[PDB]
Amino acid sequence: FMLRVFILYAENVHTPDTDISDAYCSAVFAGVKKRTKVIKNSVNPVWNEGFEWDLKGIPLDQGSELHVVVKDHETMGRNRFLGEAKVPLREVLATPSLSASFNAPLLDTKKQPTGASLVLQVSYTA
Repeated sequence: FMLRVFILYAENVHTPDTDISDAYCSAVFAGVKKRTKVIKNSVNPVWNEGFEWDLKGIPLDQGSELHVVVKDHETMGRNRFLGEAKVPLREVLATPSLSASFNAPLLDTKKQPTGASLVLQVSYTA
């Protein structure tokens, strides 16, 4: 019935041409974008935020993916894309616990690592 996601933190976050990182996380599922708050001045931002997607009747299948993007609010309306990951929700459907944790490297637009990583927890619950 719902996808529950806990965005805990990111590590080694570095914004190009800035001394300190001002990062927030953008998550999109079921056509719904949710955002964490911005953590000012941090290489290891701890958002510790819970998100709940009403799946509006759509169940997960094995192609389902949660898209997460970390961005700096050096820049606002424009992006300041720092890195992104696609987390495979098939792993959630893989054990009876209907939950999975991810420690996912963030990739650039060339889909190559940024050095930063994002830690999150995902749960499929009624």
